Amino acid sequence: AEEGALVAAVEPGPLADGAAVRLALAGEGEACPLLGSPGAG
Amino acid sequence: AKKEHVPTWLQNTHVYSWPKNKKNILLRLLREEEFVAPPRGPLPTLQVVPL
Repeated sequence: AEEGALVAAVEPGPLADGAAVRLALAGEGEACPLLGSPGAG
Repeated sequence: AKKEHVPTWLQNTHVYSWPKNKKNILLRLLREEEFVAPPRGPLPTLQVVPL
């Protein structure tokens, strides 16, 4: 009775892919601070 | 003078040495700070990039 059953191969059907999300900072700079006062005699 | 000659309760503030810190003493008397910080800006613009 060889027709009893069959072997079956399983696959994951609905696969999906996506891209990674990376953060970045736009622009850069630095304003100078102020300091100092004169000594006296 | 030296460090120890300062009364303890006065050691919890700035101690100026004469004549070494005379400009700093002048600034303190003026009620002005030697360092002036830049004005506070806005938080940086955050850009998103894929990979």
